Parts: sequence; structure tokens; C-alpha cells
Amino acid sequence: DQRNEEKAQREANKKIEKQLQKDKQVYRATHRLLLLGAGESGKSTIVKQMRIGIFETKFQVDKVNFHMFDVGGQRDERRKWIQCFNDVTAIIFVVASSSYNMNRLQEALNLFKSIWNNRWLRTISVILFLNKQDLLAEKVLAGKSKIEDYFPEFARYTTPEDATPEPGEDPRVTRAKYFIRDEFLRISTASGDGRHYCYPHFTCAVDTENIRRVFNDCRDIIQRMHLRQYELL
Amino acid sequence: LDQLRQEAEQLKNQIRDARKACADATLSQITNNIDPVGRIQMRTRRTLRGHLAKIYAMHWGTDSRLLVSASQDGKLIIWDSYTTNKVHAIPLRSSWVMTCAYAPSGNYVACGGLDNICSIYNLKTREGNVRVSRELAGHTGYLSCCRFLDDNQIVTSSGDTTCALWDIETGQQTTTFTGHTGDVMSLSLAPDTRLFVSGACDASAKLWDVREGMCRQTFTGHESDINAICFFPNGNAFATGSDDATCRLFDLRADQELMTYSHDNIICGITSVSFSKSGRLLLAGYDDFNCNVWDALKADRAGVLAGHDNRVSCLGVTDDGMAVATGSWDSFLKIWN
Amino acid sequence: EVWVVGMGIVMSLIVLAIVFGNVLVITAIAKFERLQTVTNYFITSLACADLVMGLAVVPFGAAHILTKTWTFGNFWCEFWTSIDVLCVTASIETLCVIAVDRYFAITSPFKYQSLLTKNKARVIILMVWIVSGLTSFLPIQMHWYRATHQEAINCYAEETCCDFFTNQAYAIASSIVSFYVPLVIMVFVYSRVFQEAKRQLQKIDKSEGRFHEHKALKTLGIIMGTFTLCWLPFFIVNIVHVIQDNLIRKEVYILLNWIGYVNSGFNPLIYCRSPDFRIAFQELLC
Amino acid sequence: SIAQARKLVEQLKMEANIDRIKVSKAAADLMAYCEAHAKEDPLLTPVPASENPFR
Ligand SMILES: Nc1nc2c(ncn2[C@@H]2O[C@H](COP(=O)(O)OP(=O)(O)OP(=O)(O)O)[C@@H](O)[C@H]2O)c(=O)[nH]1
Ligand SMILES: CN[C@@H]1CCc2c(ccc(O)c2O)[C@H]1O
Repeated sequence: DQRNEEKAQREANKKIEKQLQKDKQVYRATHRLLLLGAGESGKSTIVKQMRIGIFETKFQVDKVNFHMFDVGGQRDERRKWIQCFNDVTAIIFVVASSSYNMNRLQEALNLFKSIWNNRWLRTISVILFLNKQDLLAEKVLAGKSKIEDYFPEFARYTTPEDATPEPGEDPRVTRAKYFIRDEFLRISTASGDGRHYCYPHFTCAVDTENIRRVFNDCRDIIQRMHLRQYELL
Repeated sequence: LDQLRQEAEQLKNQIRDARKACADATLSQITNNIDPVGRIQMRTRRTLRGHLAKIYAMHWGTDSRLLVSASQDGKLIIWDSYTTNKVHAIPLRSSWVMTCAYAPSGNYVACGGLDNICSIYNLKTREGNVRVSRELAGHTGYLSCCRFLDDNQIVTSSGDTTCALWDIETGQQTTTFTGHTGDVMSLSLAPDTRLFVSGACDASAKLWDVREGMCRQTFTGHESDINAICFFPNGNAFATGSDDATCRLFDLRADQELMTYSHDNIICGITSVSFSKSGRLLLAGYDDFNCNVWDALKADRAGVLAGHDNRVSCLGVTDDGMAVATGSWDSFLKIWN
Repeated sequence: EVWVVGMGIVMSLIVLAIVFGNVLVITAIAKFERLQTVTNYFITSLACADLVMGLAVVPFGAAHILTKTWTFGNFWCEFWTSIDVLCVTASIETLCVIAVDRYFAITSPFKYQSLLTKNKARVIILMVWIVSGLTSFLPIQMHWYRATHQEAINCYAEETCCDFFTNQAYAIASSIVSFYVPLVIMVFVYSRVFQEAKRQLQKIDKSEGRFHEHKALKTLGIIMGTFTLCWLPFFIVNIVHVIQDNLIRKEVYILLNWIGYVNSGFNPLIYCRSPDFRIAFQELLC
Repeated sequence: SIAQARKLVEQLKMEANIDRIKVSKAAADLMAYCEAHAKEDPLLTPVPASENPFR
């Protein structure tokens, strides 16, 4: 009777293992992303272009499956659940660039610095979106508010020589944008350690090319990981 | 207003004086002539594979044979420890789970995670297919632990600094326990299921009353977050583990701690804590990719449990004390003896 | 006799190296479950081939050279030659497969998991060992390799000399199958890999150069140079001595062939330098 | 939030009037149990392989 008993589980194990083998490829194919940003970031409008206490959007670009998460976590200065997100491909960070006086920008920098140096996120890249690039231009052009009053370091900043400003824009918005970008790139480069990088970008709600940027950034991240693994980079 | 608030601080002093008065002598002075347990070496007996991602929780069955485990793939697997073969595999609606439970009657299984819902699965359908029985909602934060008090009512702790008691048939909270400031990270039930404890994130472990619904005592020993908790088998004491690489043994009747378990060569956090059948051995998993075995009455190491390639995130001892199981982020489950 | 005694110690050290590294690699990959990876099956196939080569063909050739006489029968001469050719032609296609695997891993990051599966790796290793075998055993077990010049006939008749004599057809076909084909593929693959590495370095420098190729050049140079220097001259003189007679002596031939045997002793030092391998080596027997 | 403060002072007054026992009896009540049940566990004492189901 016992020998017959062995047969029954022996049979059940086989179907479950076949099912697990079937699910393994589907699990391995997909790529996971985490969407994280401050309040007033613009995360709600950015996900809309993609659509064309938990929230997931699943899409496909060039026969590649991307699955994006969005954890609310409202009013939580401490984040004990972020340990679970150490296996994602990349982390998407959204910050409103025009909110340099409403300090909210300093809060965004503090959050970015806290995220970068976390123990469990030592090998996760960050894709940076500097949202609201037209409110910033309108505010700077013929605006009473001055950046130097809120940020003392802006007085001794110069326009970079390697910059590639878009056509038709004044030098003032260019210097402001590049100063804001460098304010993040400095923290990104201070303790990079050669394992993970940051990809700054400039986006506004109308732009529809974002998803292509995410695709390219993910491809570059995987290529860099593979190149470094084989002692070539 | 504020003057009433002072009266409360005066009451708090009184508590400190009352606790200090009864401290005749520490446990170390009391227990010194006892012989040490010696060197204990445990060798792996079984190893279970099949999980595609990291493992977060597990719970031994009441029959000392079956055990359940949950992973971030989104699947609950029920094993058979004797013949290392699987029985069930339940896909999940949400791929993030932080806890799991096994009913004392071996009839129900629960799980919960970032989604603010505790699900209950019926193992014994007439058809023979696992399916969702009920879905409980009402929390505003991620769940951390859940234990079956009986076959019809369950207790859960969440990340909104509250603990609640549920009714499976109706689905509405019966009693809500409030008073914590930090996140609640774990809980355990007494052998008679009349009282239970909880370890918050603000370094404060409380003792609750299931029937009445009010706090009874509060202990403020640690200085950092508390990640694990469990009762002594007698039911008069409990042990907690924190991120500062120390484990403390408290006492309900005396109302303060008695011993501390720490060493100068370890500075990493602690994830799980469990006792033994007789309460003589204290087991705790660390972030050092391995485990340690303590002596309850002397605070001295008696063995090391190594073999895991990544950090340990679970630990459990069977009812009869025949084996201890550990789960790690390496997607592996091991049985020791 | 002093020179013969000196040759002996060197031959003994070479045999000891060809065995210890391969057996250590096999034991390390078998003992720990964290190294059981798809890419590591090609490495263990190469290690098995090198171990069989060093434990089978090298000591017999050493004894033959030192004794200056072949003390076995004709059947063992044929078996020894066939095993030598099998090991030599199986120790290179694995390197070609490794290069192709790295190419597919780097240049197609999104289709890497789909293209290679544990089962696909087993199928490929069998093609490598069956294809090599047809050249190694079918010509030598049958009598196709043998040449009909009179000097060759004499050595065949006697039961005390076992020397390699071969016509042009086999000397060209086996050389093309074993060496020349797995060379252009590796060159092209590594050129593309270097191009990708240079592009990535340029992109990084453009992105963040203000605030903050040698590694890739060194790695590719080591990997290509060791194999090319070890196995290149022999597979040239192989065609040379047959295309025209009385150009090379047997001493130069055997010296180049034995220099080619050395390559099997360096593969663990090239393909097993990852930090995980170092940790595994420190864990056991240390 | 004055009402919340009133509740907390009540809560404190409630837990204040609890009888307590000196540490000596508490430690004795643990040592006695540990000594009494020390012979009925497989972990502290190895036990023969005949009755071990895992081996
Ligand atoms: N021109 C412009 N307006 C924007 C942009 N992003 C947000 N806005 C405007 O900002 C206002 C509020 O932002 P919402 O689009 O509601 O997004 P949000 O509330 O910041 O989203 P969350 O980050 O999810 O909280 C609206 O008037 C939007 O039109 C942007 O990139 N460009
Ligand atoms: C006796 N040694 C043999 C002789 C010729 C030969 C070798 C290897 C590969 C070939 O394709 C060959 O034709 C050598 O290992």
C-alpha cells in the first residue's frame, strides 16, 4: 500500500514541475520597473502617454514586455518596503523642475540622495525625468523670482561648453536647466563606484517619445551590466 | 490640559520606581552553577528547490510534516518535508507577499503583501482545486504578519500602526487595537490564544488582550526597529530581535528584561527569532548569510548554522522539536537536525 | 644521458599541471550550486577535454620520446594517435562556442534568455564532441590516414616505431576542421565585442566625463594571444611539411606539437578568474 | 488633540496599578521549567537514528 502511496505523490510532483518549467520562461522574459516620485511630480500625467494601494501597467515595445509598478506610500518618510525592490531593472524618478521656490526641490534632492546610498539598492540604476520644462522657462523668462535667492550657489555657475541647447531657446533657460541637472549629477557621481549610473532627461506632458527613451535606457543598462560582468568595461 | 499631561509623567515615574524596586538580582547571578550545553553542530538533512525568486515567510504545519512558503514570484507552495515532494502550487493575484500562515486544522492557508488585502484559500475543495475563499480589506498599509487564532477568526498586523481581529464568515473587523506609533512588523500568539504581543518599529513591544481589546503592558528595551518576536514555550516570557544585532529576553510578571544576547564580532541586523521545545536554545537568523544558536540561560553561543548563499529571511521550529527550517533569499529551503 | 634526465622532470611537471587545474575546476563546479550556470557548461566541457588529453596522450608521448622506442603494439599506436587527434580537435570548438555565447550575450541583451536554455547548451556540446570524433576515429580506425610512400610503409610494418605519416588530403581537411574554421569566427566576434565596448565607453565619457580602453584591450589581448601563439605555428607547418618535402625536421615538428600541448594548462587561468571562482577555491583545500 | 492626550493619561493610569514579582521568582520559574523539560527534545539531546524520520 505504501509503495502505491509513493506513486501518487510521484505523479503530482511531475505536473507541478512541468507547470513551473512552463512559467520559468515567462517570468524570465519580462522586465520590471519601479516608478517613484515626490508629490506634485507629474507621475499621474506621464503614465497616461504609456497607457495609450498598488497600481501596475503592462506594455510591449518591439516584442519586449515591460511591467511597471507604482506604490503610493503617501506621507511615509520612512520606507521599510523598499527592500523588496532590489531585483528590478531600473528605477524611474520623477521631479518637478519648476518647483524651485514653491523647499520642495531640496526635498527631492534629499530623497534622491537617500535612495542612492541605500544598502539594498547598491546595484540599481536610476532613470531621471526632469518634468515641467515649460513652466520653468516661463518662470525664468521675465520673472520676478530669482534662483540665486533660493539657491546661493547659482551665482558662480557658468554655461557648460559641451552643452547642446535646443534651437530657439534663450541662454538663461539653458543655464538654469543645466544647473538643475548638475545639482543631481553631482550626487549621482559622488559615490557611483562604477556599478550603477544615472540617465537625466528633459520631458514635458505633450512629448510622446518618452517610452522610446525608457526602452533605450533599459537596453543600455543591460549591455553595461553584461560588459562589466565579463571584465570588459 | 498640560497640567493633566504632567500627572501622566508623574505616573510614568511611579512605573519606573516600581520596576526598579523588584530588581533583586539579575538572571546571570541566579544561574551560574549550571553546566554549559557544549558544542552543538547541525547538518543539513533536506533541501527544497523550485522557487524562482526570494523567499519571505514560512510556517510549519500542525502535523509536523507539511509546511508552506511564499515567494515574490507570486506562488504559494505546500511541501512534504519527509519525502521532499510538492503537493500544491497556488498562483497569486498580487506578486508581492510578505507573510503566510497555516491553519491549525490543516484546512486553510492565508497570505498578504503590499496589496492591502489578506486572502484565505480553501485547501480541501470537493473538486480538489485550491480557490480564494474570502478577501479581507480595511487596512491602509501593507501587512506584516497574520496568524490563525482558530478556524473562523484571524488576527492581522499592518503598516498603519494598527492590529485588528477579523471574522472570516462576515469579513468585518471585530476589534481594532491602536496605540503604536511606528510600523508593526511582527506578532505571535500565546499557547492558549488568550493574549498576544506585537513588535513595533518605534522600539516598543506591547502586550494585548484579545477579548477585551486593550493594552496591558509596554516594554522599551531596544533602541532601533524590531523585526521578530516569539513566546517562550511556558507562556510567561518572550524574546525579540532588532537591527542593532542584539536579542533581549523580557518577562511579563517581572515587567522588565532579564538578559541580552550580543557579541562584539557581529554588527548586522536580525530577521527571525524562534525557540526550542524546552526553551533552552534560542535561534536567530542574521544578515551575515548564516544563523546562530544561543543559550537561553547563559547568553553564550553554542553553534553556527551556515550553508546559505544569501541572507536568511525566515525560521521555524516544528511542534515536536524534531527539526528546524530556514528560508533565505537564495530561493532555497533547508531542514536541519 | 644528462639531457634525457632533464627532459624528464619538465615533462613530469607539465603532466602534473595539466591534471591539477582541470580536476580542481571540475570539483569546484560540482561542489557548489551557485556556479551551475548555462555559460559554465562549456567551461566544464573544455575542462573534461583538457583533463582527458593530459591524462591520456601526454604521458605516453613522454615515455615514447624518452625511451626512443615504442614498446606497445600497432593497435595501441592507432588508439593513441586517434585519442590525440580527438582531444586536440575537441579543445578548440569549445572555445569557439564560448566566444559565440559571449557575442550573443553582449550584442543582443534582450534575446539572451530566449536563445540559450539549459537544453540548448546540452545539444551543442554533443554536436562539438560528435563532429570532432568523426575526424578523430573514422579515418584512423579505418585506414584512410595512411600514406603509400615507401618510408611510411617500413614504419607501418614494424611493431616498434609509431610515427605520424599522412597524405595531403587528411592533413588539409583535419587542419581546416580543427583550427582554421574556429579562427575567423573568433576574430570577427571579438572585433564586434571590442566595438561595443568602445561605444559604451564613449557614451559614458560624453554623459559624465567632466565630474570624474585598457581593461577590454588587456582582456581581449590575453585571450586571443595565448591561443594564437600556442596553436598557430603548428597548424601552419602541418601544411608546410606536406606541401613540399625536406623542409622541416621531425625535431621541429615534435617541438611545435608539444608547445601546442601547453595551451591545455592555461585555460583554467583564463576562464576561471571570476571572484566567485576565487571564493570557491578559498573555501575548499585552503 | 486634547482629547487624545486625556485618553493617553487614562491609559497610563490603567496600567500603573499592576502587582509585580521580584526577579528571583521569575528566574526560578524559568530555570525549573528548563530543567524539567530538558529530556524531551531532539535538538539539545541527539537521540538515536532509529527514531529519526529525516536522516
Ligand atoms: N506644461 C506642463 N504641465 C504639466 C506637466 N506635468 C504636469 N503639469 C500640470 O501640472 C498640474 C498638476 O499635475 P498633474 O498632471 O495633475 O500631475 P500630479 O498631480 O503632479 O501627479 P502625481 O505626481 O502623480 O501626484 C496640471 O495642471 C498639469 O497639466 C508637464 O510636464 N508640462
Ligand atoms: C600525432 N599528433 C597529431 C598529428 C596531426 C594532427 C594533430 C592534431 C590535429 C590535426 O588535425 C592533425 O592532423 C596532432 O595532434
